[PDB]
Amino acid sequence: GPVIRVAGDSTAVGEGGRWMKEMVEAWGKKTGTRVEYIDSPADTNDRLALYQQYWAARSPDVDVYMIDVIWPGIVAPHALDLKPYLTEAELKEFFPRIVQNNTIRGKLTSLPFFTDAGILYYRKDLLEKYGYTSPPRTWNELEQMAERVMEGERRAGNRDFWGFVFQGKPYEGLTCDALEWIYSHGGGRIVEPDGTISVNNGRAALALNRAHGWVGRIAPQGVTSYAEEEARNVWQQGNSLFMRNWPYAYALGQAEGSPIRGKFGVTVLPKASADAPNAATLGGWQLMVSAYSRYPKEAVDLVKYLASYEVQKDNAVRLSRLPTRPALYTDRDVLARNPWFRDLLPVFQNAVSRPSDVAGARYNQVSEAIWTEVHSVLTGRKKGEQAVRDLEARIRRILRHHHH
Ligand SMILES: OC[C@H]1O[C@H](O[C@H]2[C@H](O)[C@@H](O)[C@@H](O)O[C@@H]2CO)[C@H](O)[C@@H](O)[C@@H]1O
Repeated sequence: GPVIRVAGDSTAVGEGGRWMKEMVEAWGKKTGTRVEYIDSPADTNDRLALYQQYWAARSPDVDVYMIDVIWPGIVAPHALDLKPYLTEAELKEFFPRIVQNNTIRGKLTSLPFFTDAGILYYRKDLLEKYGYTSPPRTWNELEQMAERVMEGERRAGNRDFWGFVFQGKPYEGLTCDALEWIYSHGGGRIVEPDGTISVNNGRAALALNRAHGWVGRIAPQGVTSYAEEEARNVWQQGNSLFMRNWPYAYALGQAEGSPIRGKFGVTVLPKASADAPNAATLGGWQLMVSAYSRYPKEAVDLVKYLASYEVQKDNAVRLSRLPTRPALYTDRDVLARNPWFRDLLPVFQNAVSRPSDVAGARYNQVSEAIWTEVHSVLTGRKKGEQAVRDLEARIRRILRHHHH
């Protein structure tokens, strides 16, 4: 019979790819369908380029793709419209904001699988040791805490110890970190939903200069090459007070044998001042049936399975990844494992989106401009004021003649 082939999450990021292959195998065993799992690179932008090779070729060699929240506007021609396959009631079981995101010119491109939001991870043992009772609410507090704890831990002999790790590599993860910096300083959304390119302002420039100030001081010099996992590995070894990352890091840090098991909490990222908005960049992944799949019915069945209550439950409980079904946030087992899902649900609901809706199919070009200009501030090549001016100009060229 058919072999249903899935290009799914990466085995290079935590347990995601191992787990996803397990889920696909479980579906194949349940239904008596042969399956194959095709692995992917760690970084989202590398995955997009890989999958574009298959799409350009109209390739039947992958049936189901796991796609980023920022992709529907790019990938829609390559997606089978799922709308006819779901009842209205079935679709309403997902958060409507994500279903809207996944719907392009009426085409339901993909089902919501897991959501994501940037959060602050903090070592609670170390805050207590150094006389702090709460995690930082402002970026200045984060810097002050990081300086004090670093000084102490270095003096105590840990030469590997840093105050803060984050994603500073030039890739899509930096666009996520940078949107959080800019929005949390009152600097806007880089490109507003209305199309206004707003990033050339003093608040956005300040946010970027602040981030530069961390590099080689409270964050490692090498943070300019860090993606999710490079940040996570410094943190997980016990060598960072703070980390910015996504929810998946939580289950991994609690695993038996983790040096930091039981020693951390999570909270919203800090902001410049009490009247700035909280920033948590919206992330998350969706499930797309290929327009080029020879087996649409089987592929849809697999996608509905992976997006189901019990598979999302398993993702929440085992991998601390955020469901796209509101019902799961009241499930007793989800909440007993991850109590912080309730504490931060409003942070996740208020997450700030990258400008993928307004940039549509040009989003990847926009994002490459963002991360390259931000990276130039981090590396010290440019100051934030010049970088936001230069980024404004770049994005203006990219979006010229694009209407949404
Ligand atoms: O790097 C930006 C990218 O980060 C997140 O995707 C991670 C995800 O959290 C992991 O659990 C895993 O699946 O790998 C992903 C790719 O690194 C966001 O979900 C995604 O929206 C964002 O673009």
